[PDB]
Amino acid sequence: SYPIFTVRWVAVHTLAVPTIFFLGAIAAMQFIQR
Amino acid sequence: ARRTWLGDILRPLNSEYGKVAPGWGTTPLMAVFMGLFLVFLLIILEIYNSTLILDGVNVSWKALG
Amino acid sequence: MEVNQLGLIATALFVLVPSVFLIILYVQTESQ
Amino acid sequence: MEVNQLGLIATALFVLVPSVFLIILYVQTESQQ
Amino acid sequence: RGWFDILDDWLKRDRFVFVGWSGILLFPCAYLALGGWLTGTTFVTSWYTHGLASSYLEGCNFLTVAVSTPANSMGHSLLLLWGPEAQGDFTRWCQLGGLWTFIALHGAFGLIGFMLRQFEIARLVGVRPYNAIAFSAPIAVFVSVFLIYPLGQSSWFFAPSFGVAAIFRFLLFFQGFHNWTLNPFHMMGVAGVLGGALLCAIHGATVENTLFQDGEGASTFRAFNPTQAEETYSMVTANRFWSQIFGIAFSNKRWLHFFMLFVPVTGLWMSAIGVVGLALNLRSYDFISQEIRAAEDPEFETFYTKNLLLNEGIRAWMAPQDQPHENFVFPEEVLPRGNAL
Amino acid sequence: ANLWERFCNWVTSTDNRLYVGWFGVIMIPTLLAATICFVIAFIAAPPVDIDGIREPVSGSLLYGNNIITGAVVPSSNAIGLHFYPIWEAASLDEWLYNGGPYQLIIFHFLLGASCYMGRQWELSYRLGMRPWICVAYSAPLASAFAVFLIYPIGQGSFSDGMPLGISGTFNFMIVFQAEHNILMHPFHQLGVAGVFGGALFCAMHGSLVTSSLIRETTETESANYGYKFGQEEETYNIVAAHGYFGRLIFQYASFNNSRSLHFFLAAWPVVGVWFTALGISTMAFNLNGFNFNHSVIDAKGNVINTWADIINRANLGMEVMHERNAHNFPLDLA
Amino acid sequence: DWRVLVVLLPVLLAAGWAVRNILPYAVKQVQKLL
Amino acid sequence: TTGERPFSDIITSVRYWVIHSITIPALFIAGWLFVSTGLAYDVFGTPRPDSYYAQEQRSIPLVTDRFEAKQQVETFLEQLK
Amino acid sequence: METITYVFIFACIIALFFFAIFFREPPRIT
Amino acid sequence: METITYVFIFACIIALFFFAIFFREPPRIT
Amino acid sequence: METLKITVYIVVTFFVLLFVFGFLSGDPARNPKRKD
Amino acid sequence: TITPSLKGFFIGLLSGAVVLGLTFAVLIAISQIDKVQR
Amino acid sequence: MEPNPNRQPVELNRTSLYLGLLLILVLALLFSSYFFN
Amino acid sequence: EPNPNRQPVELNRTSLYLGLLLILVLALLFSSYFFN
Amino acid sequence: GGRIPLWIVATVAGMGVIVIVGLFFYGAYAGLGSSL
Ligand code: CLA
Ligand code: CLA
Ligand code: CLA
Ligand SMILES: C=Cc1c(C)c2cc3nc(c4c5[nH]c(cc6nc(cc1[nH]2)C(C)=C6CC)c(C)c5C(=O)[C@@H]4C(=O)OC)[C@@H](CCC(=O)OC/C=C(\C)CCC[C@H](C)CCC[C@H](C)CCCC(C)C)[C@@H]3C
Ligand SMILES: CCCCCCCCCCCCCCCC(=O)OC[C@H](COP(=O)(O)OC[C@@H](O)CO)OC(=O)CCCCCCCCCCCCCCC
Ligand SMILES: CCCCCCCCCCCCCCCC(=O)OC[C@H](COP(=O)(O)OC[C@@H](O)CO)OC(=O)CCCCCCCCCCCCCCC
Ligand SMILES: CC1=CCCC(C)(C)C1/C=C/C(C)=C/C=C/C(C)=C/C=C/C=C(C)/C=C/C=C(C)/C=C/C1=C(C)CCCC1(C)C
Ligand code: OEX
Ligand SMILES: [Cl-]
Ligand SMILES: [Cl-]
Ligand SMILES: [Fe+2]
Repeated sequence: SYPIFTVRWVAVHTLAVPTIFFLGAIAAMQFIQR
Repeated sequence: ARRTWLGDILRPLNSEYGKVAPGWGTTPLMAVFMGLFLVFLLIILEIYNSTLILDGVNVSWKALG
Repeated sequence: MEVNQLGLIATALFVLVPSVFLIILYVQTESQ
Repeated sequence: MEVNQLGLIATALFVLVPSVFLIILYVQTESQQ
Repeated sequence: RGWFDILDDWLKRDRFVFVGWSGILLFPCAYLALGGWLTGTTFVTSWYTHGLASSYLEGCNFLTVAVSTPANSMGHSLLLLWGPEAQGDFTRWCQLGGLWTFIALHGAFGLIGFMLRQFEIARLVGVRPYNAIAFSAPIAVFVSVFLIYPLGQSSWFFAPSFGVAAIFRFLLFFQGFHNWTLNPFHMMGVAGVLGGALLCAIHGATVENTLFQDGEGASTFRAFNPTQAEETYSMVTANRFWSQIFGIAFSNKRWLHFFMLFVPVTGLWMSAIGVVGLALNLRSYDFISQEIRAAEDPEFETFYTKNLLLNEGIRAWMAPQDQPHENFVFPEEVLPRGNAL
Repeated sequence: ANLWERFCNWVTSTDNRLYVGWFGVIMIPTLLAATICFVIAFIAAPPVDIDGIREPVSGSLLYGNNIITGAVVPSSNAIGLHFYPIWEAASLDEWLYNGGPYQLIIFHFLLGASCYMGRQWELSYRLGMRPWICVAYSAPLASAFAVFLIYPIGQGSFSDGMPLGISGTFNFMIVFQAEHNILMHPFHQLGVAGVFGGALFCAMHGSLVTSSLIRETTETESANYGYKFGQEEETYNIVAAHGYFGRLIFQYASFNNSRSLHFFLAAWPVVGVWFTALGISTMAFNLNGFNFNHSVIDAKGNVINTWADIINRANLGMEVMHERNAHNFPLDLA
Repeated sequence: DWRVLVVLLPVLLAAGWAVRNILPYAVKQVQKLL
Repeated sequence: TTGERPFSDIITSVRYWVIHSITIPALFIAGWLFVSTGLAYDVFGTPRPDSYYAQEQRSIPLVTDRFEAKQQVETFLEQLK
Repeated sequence: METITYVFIFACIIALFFFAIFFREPPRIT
Repeated sequence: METITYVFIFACIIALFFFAIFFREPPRIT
Repeated sequence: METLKITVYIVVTFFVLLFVFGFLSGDPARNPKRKD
Repeated sequence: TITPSLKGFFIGLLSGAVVLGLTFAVLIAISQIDKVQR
Repeated sequence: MEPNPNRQPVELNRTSLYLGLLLILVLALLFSSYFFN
Repeated sequence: EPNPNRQPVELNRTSLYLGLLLILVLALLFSSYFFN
Repeated sequence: GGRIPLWIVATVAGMGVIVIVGLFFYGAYAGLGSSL
């Protein structure tokens, strides 16, 4: 008996979800050549 | 304490210390003037700032003539 | 008027210093 | 040097007025106990 | 048991991250300031406002990436997304500097929210609100530097841009143009920050080195108990030590910890005031007596005159690239330069 | 009862109002020599040819300086790292022109200040204390060694050591930026973090303790009279301070252990200032800040400026103006 | 354009996958809220 | 101590990682694509390496009007078509 | 005059040091 | 500056008069 | 000058020897707890 | 008369209103479901 | 009429006098150059 | 070991008033000569 | 429930950071932003 979805759950995913996406976009960028 | 003629005249203006209307009283009505006043301050600000532009409102010194 | 401009500071300290001395003595008197 | 004449009076008072204030309050503190 | 009270109940529940009424202002605005800065520094350029690249996408690194200020031509425009400049075009909004105002304004309302949170939690817990009070110092710095300073100037363009090296550029600008190091309000800030850092270190070291032996182990951390009544270090030995080493010491733990609040807070407040002056170009740029003597006497040289030659270099050499809207063209022959260099 | 042993007892006595000690035996003369020479030089020294080009810089009050512009000026570039005590000059007049007093002051100060740090160990031992307060002071001390000794050694001249004055300080830090891009150096960035963070945690700790003082007084008296020097009970409620600060962030970002908390207070500004002293000490050997000048170019190869290029334009204006008469050849290699 | 569905398909699958793996436990929490 | 589930107990749990070994890579790949497709350039207006200047150009296309600024950058972008 | 002012203030600070150290309120226990 | 100074001192005396009269040590019959 | 040089060499040697021999005079024993 | 920036203003005013009302609609709802006992 | 009951004694201890004088003297030391300009 | 010769010093209000008047009138008198 | 020992999570996570950060430093030398 613990909740799964909390205010806590929301603040965490507020930050972590776009962090990864952002990390992926920045990884892709190391291979851009001019 | 010293009683004075003027003191006896003003007396009732300083006689209701502590008296309140019950509950929320007029708070909901206050909130409406507060909301209106914000929008109006916004307009005033944005006119001065030139992100609100209005016909015949020329926000320049050139409005003195 | 082409006055002595050290006169302002001489006059000011002439007043301030001895007056402060008196005030200090008087106040410490009133508190004992 | 060609320096602001009033700098002197300003500095002296800047020092003197707040210092005398503090001394006045200290000395009358000691006369209590 | 009306609804306002029900929501108050819910806002003020004890949970891993407290919410509060202040959370309604704080959390959206904090997240949006922070999100705007990560968004602009990853993806958004400064080509059209500044003639600069400024995102990871363009090949910048963490030191050179920035959310740059709007073009000088925008004046002090709020640069609302729906405003007459961007006319609702997200893309144009980004290219015109809209994320700068986004970040600065949501940041300012987050700061308020955060300070209201310090007030709200302190009232619910029953402690005095000195941590909110202390936080007035960061607020003063933020408003005076990011808001007041450029509002006194021609445009937002001249505020700090939100980036590591853009901030370094801001420091150098203030030296060349404002001679900011000469400013007594900055000097008091310096003493407040440096004296803060000293107090922080000397208080920490003293406690750790006047500890009472309350446990048998060589790691002394284990032998504290957050609910013990007893002081965990000797104020007495601390005081004799510092009286004998430095001549004076603290004797009063309350005064000491208030002084620790007092010093860095005041220092920041003083620097804020000086930047307000520079909003108006009201600098301590010069000493008049020095300039009169030096104009007349070519053998008279001080560190004050040496530093203004450097300011003069800075201005002529950085101005054209740092203020592109001015279309400064300085032919080689007008640039100030010493011998050989 | 013997003479030497009674002397040793007085040197190391815990009963002197100010502790002397064996480190004190070197500290006191050297800091008196450095202090006395500094005060006299600041007021009345004549101008000094810092840069070795027969262009003397006026540093003292009687030669037309104020408190903000005055300085003891560094010794001559013509001397470099040569030792220049008084007795090596034909006369005091020469010693003054060439900047002798700077050398006297910085060597006596760095000695006395090193002994200051040792004196901190010593009295700690005589009083039954733990010993590492002196380790915290090594951070400022390392910083003073960097700008007065290490940077001159690496650049080959005390003329490039930090001036002993307010505007001389600024001159040093502007020229440093042009020659080393110190802003873009990670160790200086850690100094700023150590120093901003230090002032932050100072304010935090002081506001938290102050927020949780236990009521011992009335509204007409300073709260400070609620603590009596030497009382055994702690004077604030740490659980209340933990309870507020952990809710201001979340529980586990807050300290309930006062020992860890105060050790944190000590280590953050000390380590940051170690690194920034290390910054000056390694830029002394010209391992300079990150250089990203023209690092971004476009598909054709046009340079696309960044904020680092703007910093460079400002550094360039510092470079070309400083010591405007001292360079005859195109590169400023020290 | 088509790039947006490209970009968004992993995120949709990710939420889809997590919805499926957690749905049973999420209803036990919702029932407990009275 | 407040009633949410301990973090140490979530990130060691088998159920946790069953979801997040999908959700993490999907987001990392979603972000990749955002760039590799070119979409990031278009959403944000960010110049590509070939489009800061026109071929024989060395003028920055600096915005210089407040209320015509949108039209200005649109002009500079056709000067590359 | 400005020289005298600067040195005078500095001299006052040094004197203050003397009294602050040797003529302090002596801390007393409990 | 000289005019201001003379007027200031004169003004202080007039204020002294006021306190010395109305805020004197009251004489009592011990 | 040579008289000044001599004088300083002497004063310095004096203080440095006080220091060396002071610490050689059983410094570990001059603490409040365990003397040796 | 009714200029474009005036339209933008009303756009912004309604968007803020939507955002704040939506925000408070959600909080009123949650706070009714998950109440403290007493 | 009674004498006023809100009157209170004022204190400045010796440490506060030392701190206060240092503040003023150091303040004067800093701003004096700017006053002379 | 406190000194037995210490005495408290007094200046009453009337003496302050007289003393201030003396100073102010001396200032008003000599100030003209100081400005010259 | 508590099946993956925490030390394994930390090592894999830790190595995952090293990897991405390493890619970013490799990119300082290749492609955009390399000076080449
Ligand atoms: C409380 C949180 C909060 C706060 C304080 C702000 C504050 C701000 N935002 Mg941010 N924003 C937020 C949340 C917040 N935002 C959220 C959640 C999002 C995501 C959607 C955004 C997205 C966002 C964007 C995209 C932008 C802003 C912008 C702004 C600025 C201008 C706002 C404005 O003009 O409002 C105007 C509107 C109001 C003040 C609302 C007043 C409401 C009145 C009182 C009621 C009116 C009711 C209505 C008329 C009645 C019904 C009418 C009828 C049709 C039935 C300001 C700094 C702009 C900015 O930063 O500019 C650069 C901008 O471009 N915000
Ligand atoms: C000994 C060196 C030294 C020292 C100690 C200082 C100290 C100071 N300088 Mg000075 N400076 C120096 C040298 C130095 N300076 C030199 C040589 C120059 C060249 C002229 C300058 C130029 C300079 C400028 C241009 C400015 C200063 C400013 C300041 C103050 C900064 C106050 C502060 O904390 O801002 C930090 C910022 C804030 C407190 C604002 C709010 C911060 C919020 C709380 C941020 C929250 C972050 C958020 C939670 C998330 C971030 C996450 C993200 C990073 C991932 C401080 C008094 C500033 C000043 O005086 O301001 C009034 C200023 O504008 N200095
Ligand atoms: C906001 C901007 C900012 C900030 C916060 C800082 C912060 C800092 N800078 Mg940077 N800097 C900046 C901008 C900034 N800088 C800019 C724009 C430039 C280029 C123009 C520089 C150029 C620069 C240089 C060139 C140097 C710094 C240094 C430093 C550090 C100075 C503090 C220090 O050394 O303490 C350390 C402590 C001390 C120096 C104190 C020593 C104390 C001795 C031991 C005792 C003295 C006793 C005294 C004489 C008597 C007192 C007793 C009393 C009774 C009289 C600090 C980390 C310095 C550094 O890293 O030095 C290591 C350094 O040399 N900065
Ligand atoms: C650069 C230095 C600096 C930083 C980064 C900083 C940061 C912080 N100080 C805080 C607190 C404090 N600071 C204090 C004193 C001080 N703080 C100082 C200097 C700083 N303080 C100084 C020198 C002092 C001494 C007086 C106190 C007393 C406190 C606290 O009580 C508080 C705390 O809890 O600390 C433990 C925190 C406030 C959190 C917050 O508002 O979240 C909410 C976040 C919001 C509202 C978003 C703000 C957005 C900002 C303003 C604009 C955007 C910034 C970009 C996203 C990032 C840009 C990065 C580029 C510039 C490189 C935060 C960690
Ligand atoms: C042998 C080497 C010895 C080194 C000699 C150095 C002595 C000088 C040190 C300070 C003497 C003056 C302190 C007076 C003030 C005084 O006596 O304070 C004494 C005060 C005592 O505090 P307590 O906690 O006892 O006070 C409790 C209550 O009384 C408060 O009301 O100490 C402090 O507050 C510590 C913080 C003051 C920190 C001030 C130090 C800054 C001094 C340096 C600034 C100099 C700038 C000068 C530029 C020209
Ligand atoms: C720099 C200071 C940190 C020093 C390290 C020591 C801290 C001391 C801790 C207290 C005593 C010891 C307890 C040790 C325990 C310890 O050190 O921490 C461990 C703790 C994990 O706790 P669990 O609940 O997993 O387990 C209980 C622990 O006590 C295990 O021992 O870590 C977390 O808090 C993870 C959450 C961070 C992620 C939160 C992200 C969401 C934030 C969004 C909101 C933003 C911020 C608020 C808005 C302003
Ligand atoms: C480098 C390093 C050394 C220490 C160890 C460590 C592993 C931490 C490490 C690595 C850390 C790294 C590189 C961290 C990088 C983290 C990054 C890139 C995270 C990015 C997070 C981004 C987020 C949230 C973005 C949020 C964006 C939002 C709201 C934008 C909102 C909006 C905007 C901006 C405009 C209006 C519209 C809308 C939607 C309202
Ligand atoms: O002396 Mn001082 O400053 Ca180091 O570099 Mn080369 O030398 Mn001079 O020049 Mn740049
Ligand atoms: Cl120079
Ligand atoms: Cl050369
Ligand atoms: Fe403490």
